[PDB]
Amino acid sequence: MRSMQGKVICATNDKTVNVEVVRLAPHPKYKRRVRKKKKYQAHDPDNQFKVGDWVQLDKCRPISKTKTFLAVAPEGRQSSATRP
Amino acid sequence: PTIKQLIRNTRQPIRNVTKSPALRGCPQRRGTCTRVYTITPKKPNSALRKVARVRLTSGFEITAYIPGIGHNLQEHSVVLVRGGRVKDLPGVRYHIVRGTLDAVGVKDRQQGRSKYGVKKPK
Amino acid sequence: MVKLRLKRCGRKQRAVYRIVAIDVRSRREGRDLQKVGFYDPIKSQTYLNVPAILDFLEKGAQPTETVYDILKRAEVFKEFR
Amino acid sequence: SRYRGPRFKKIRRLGALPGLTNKRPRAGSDLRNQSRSGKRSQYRIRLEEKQKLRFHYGITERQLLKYVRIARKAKGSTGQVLLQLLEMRLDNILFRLGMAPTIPGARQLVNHRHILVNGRIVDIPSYRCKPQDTIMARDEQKSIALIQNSLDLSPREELPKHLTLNPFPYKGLVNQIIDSKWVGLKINELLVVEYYSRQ
Amino acid sequence: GFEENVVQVRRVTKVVKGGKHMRFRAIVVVGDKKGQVGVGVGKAKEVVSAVQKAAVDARRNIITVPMTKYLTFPHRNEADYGAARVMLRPAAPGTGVIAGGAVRTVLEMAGVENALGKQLGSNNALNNARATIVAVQTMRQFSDVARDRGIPMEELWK
Amino acid sequence: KDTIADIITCIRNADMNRKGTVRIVSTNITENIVKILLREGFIENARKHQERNKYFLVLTLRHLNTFHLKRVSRPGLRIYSNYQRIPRILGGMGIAILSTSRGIMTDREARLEGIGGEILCYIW
RNA sequence: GGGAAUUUUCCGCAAUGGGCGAAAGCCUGACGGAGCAAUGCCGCGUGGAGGCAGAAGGCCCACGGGUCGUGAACUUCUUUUCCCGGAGAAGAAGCAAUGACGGUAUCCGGGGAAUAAGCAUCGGCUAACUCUGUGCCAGCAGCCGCGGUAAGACAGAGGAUGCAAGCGUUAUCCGGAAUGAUUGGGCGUAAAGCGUCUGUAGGUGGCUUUUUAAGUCCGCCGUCAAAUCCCAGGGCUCAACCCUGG
Ligand SMILES: [Mg+2]
Ligand SMILES: [Mg+2]
Ligand SMILES: [Mg+2]
Ligand SMILES: [Mg+2]
Ligand SMILES: [Mg+2]
Ligand SMILES: [Mg+2]
Ligand SMILES: [Mg+2]
Ligand SMILES: [Mg+2]
Ligand SMILES: [Mg+2]
Ligand SMILES: [Mg+2]
Ligand SMILES: [Mg+2]
Ligand SMILES: [Mg+2]
Ligand SMILES: [Mg+2]
Ligand SMILES: [Mg+2]
Ligand SMILES: [Mg+2]
Ligand SMILES: [Mg+2]
Ligand SMILES: [Mg+2]
Ligand SMILES: [Mg+2]
Ligand SMILES: [Mg+2]
Ligand SMILES: [Mg+2]
Repeated sequence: MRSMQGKVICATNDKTVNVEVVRLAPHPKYKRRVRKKKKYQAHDPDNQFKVGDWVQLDKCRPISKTKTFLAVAPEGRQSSATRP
Repeated sequence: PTIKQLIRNTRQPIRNVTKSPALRGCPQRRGTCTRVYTITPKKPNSALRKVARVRLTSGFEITAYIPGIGHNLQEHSVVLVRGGRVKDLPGVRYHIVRGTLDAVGVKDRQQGRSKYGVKKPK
Repeated sequence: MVKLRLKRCGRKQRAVYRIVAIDVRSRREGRDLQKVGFYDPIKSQTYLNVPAILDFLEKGAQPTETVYDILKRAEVFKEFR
Repeated sequence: SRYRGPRFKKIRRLGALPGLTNKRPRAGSDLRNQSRSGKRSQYRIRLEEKQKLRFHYGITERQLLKYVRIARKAKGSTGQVLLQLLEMRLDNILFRLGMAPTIPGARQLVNHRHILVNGRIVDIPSYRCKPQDTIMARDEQKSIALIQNSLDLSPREELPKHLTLNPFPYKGLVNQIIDSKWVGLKINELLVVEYYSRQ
Repeated sequence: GFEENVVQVRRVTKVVKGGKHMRFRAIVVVGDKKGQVGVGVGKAKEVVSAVQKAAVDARRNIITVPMTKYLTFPHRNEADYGAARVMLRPAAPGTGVIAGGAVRTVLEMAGVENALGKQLGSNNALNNARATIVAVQTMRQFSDVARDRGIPMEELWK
Repeated sequence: KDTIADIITCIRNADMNRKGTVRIVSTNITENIVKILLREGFIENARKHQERNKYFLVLTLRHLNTFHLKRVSRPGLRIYSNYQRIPRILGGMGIAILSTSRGIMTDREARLEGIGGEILCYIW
């Protein structure tokens, strides 16, 4: 709700991981919810993330040019592996 | 059509077809006349209608119409042009103002006196 | 610096002011953040809500010459200190 | 900003206007011209209904069209609310009381500072008088004579319920808001609204 | 027995050998101002006889219009008649009758004094006027809904 | 594809041909929709059966008016509404079937309940 | 100078606000005022009442008359406005004094209808008509189109209509225009289905029971300045306009 989730594609760089964020919002003229995409750059000093993982972002003071976020784990998920 | 096609901006408006490009949006515009003459109108009508080839200060060479009865204009005269087109004369899309820099009011005219720049009798 | 002065808004040759707290370097018709009174010389009427005015004066707001006189006729200074 | 012209010239063609003058036309001039006119268009019928308001009250289209906006803003019976604004005009109230023989004659009395309202002079014929408002003349014998001459030199028409008269001051008083059926002119208000539908 | 008004008059031609037979086409609308609306078309060589035929053809088909206590429509409704679509809605009291020429007369002669309408299709008075009749026949009062639905009128107002 | 888009039409086409039976499909959503038309007086009766494990429902239509119908919220364009913009079809002659968090109800029942939702189809 | 076209080489720091100074005070072409312009909006005038009968005059006529026309003349009444002569502020907050505007607004007295209406249109859309002159000529016109010897469409005259200190022309934007049709259009023949098929991205997606609550709905909090718009109330003689509250 507050922060933005995203997929962590292109995690090749050192101490950094490119992240793809997705959101839906209604079109102002026609009122249809369109899936828009926007990328960001975050940092994981432990390098605990790799491509294929699910990651959450947080605001922080700027680390470099265009890298102004911090990668954290997700809060609310629905794994629920094999519940009755 | 499909709403996905609408998001492609399939629809656009139509642009203006303004009928006085020479004025550049202004209501009137000054210009010197180059060659006064007459011309035969379209086939059904028949007359020798008066016109004037004008060089406006906005960078456009055009021709106008001489409304009214009688005129004193000649080459090297300064007139004042307005809009309005004459359908009977193809190509003419402007009128001059009577009662201005050099074009004088129509002689012996009482009705519709403001459209020709003529003093009221007293 | 914050200051308590009054701006003009009305008709020509009919002055109708309102008291307001705004920055000094801002112009006369500057962006307001709290309107704390109303005044005119002709009718001589005044609302002059006191709870808002004392909030600024505690924080270093300096009234002008006439606003000092307006507050002087009121008993706000005695309760201010 | 005023008619200043002949009135029978319009009364032959327009209709009846007790507000302008109680006099009547003389001649049904010619059967020829009636044959020339003949029928009428729907726009003309809506037009002629509007012109009756221009004479019975002495009002301009700009001054009238403003009142149309106030009626449209007012909820319910925009045609009725229009007459509520015209009948409450000071120029009509001083006339319907009988203090003048003609509404133009009453408009002159208001303009030359002869009437006061609630103890204050009013120099506006278009002044809207509210309910419970007193209307008195001035102390000069000239002012008192003009109203006194109007109430004495001819018979008096029956007044409405929303107007009174105290003959000791020769004054009046507005009681409440008018009803649309107490207008002093046979009107079809709906046609007027149909005329201003474009504007 | 009541009045009528001519909505339109138009000349139609013929291409006989010798020349052309210019005869008139009269459209007449009939209304008592208290329901009883009728639309008819007539045609004749003369103007007067064409109006008379249209009057009989209009009186040949008369229909009442549902109205409310304030002389308005119970509700909005649309209709189509060929390439002629006509729109109608109720209105507030004192609003007046406002609509196109062909639509004003048939409503003005009906009795409704406060309504509004617009025609979205062809400008033909005949095709537009008939569309109004198709629009009004398909409207009803609240009471007709209650009897055909088994619910009282007050319960529907909620 | 949208089931309810087909439900509104099978009832419409039956009135154009002027038939009594419909043989409409049964689902968790349609059983709530049909239940509103019974109480509201648009349909005389409903009845359930089966031929396979699947289920169906059989309606009973009434014998110059027409049973108008219209869908509003489509898969390609969903439409929601708040409380203040709940429609009022024809001043009350019609009704709107909309889904709230507490199931589906009539717009009038939503006016009292105080909760808007997803309008799905209007009726008049 | 350019351009169709947009202002006094003014008065004052009295008020408001700003800078310096302990203070007195200094500066302030910001600001407050005046002047020019019908540029726009609003408001009031350019007279009210009566005027029997008859006459001059303009236009028209079937030559009897009709219209301009209660209009005018005439008789009384009134003076916004106009002229003359006096009185005369608020705005100033601060004991008193401190006013650019300003002898300004405003009030009293005298005189006297005396100082004040024009512009467009009258073929259909579109409210409003005849006559003379002209003869596809001169000319009108937004569209359809009028005029070639009886022109309701040109010009003149009378009359009428619609506006009114404004009236019309031109230019620019929206509306009408559902004529880019989410609301609200269409593609057999009127403009519009790729020559056809397979399929990537993308869009949408059968039924049943649970999970979560992103979207969606409800209740509270903060915020989207003021002014403007909307409702109410009040103050300028009313209105425009100004102010208070929501
Ligand atoms: Mg670094
Ligand atoms: Mg005016
Ligand atoms: Mg249309
Ligand atoms: Mg589904
Ligand atoms: Mg100063
Ligand atoms: Mg100072
Ligand atoms: Mg200096
Ligand atoms: Mg001018
Ligand atoms: Mg007179
Ligand atoms: Mg006409
Ligand atoms: Mg002309
Ligand atoms: Mg002739
Ligand atoms: Mg002419
Ligand atoms: Mg459009
Ligand atoms: Mg569409
Ligand atoms: Mg089309
Ligand atoms: Mg073809
Ligand atoms: Mg084709
Ligand atoms: Mg495929
Ligand atoms: Mg605001």
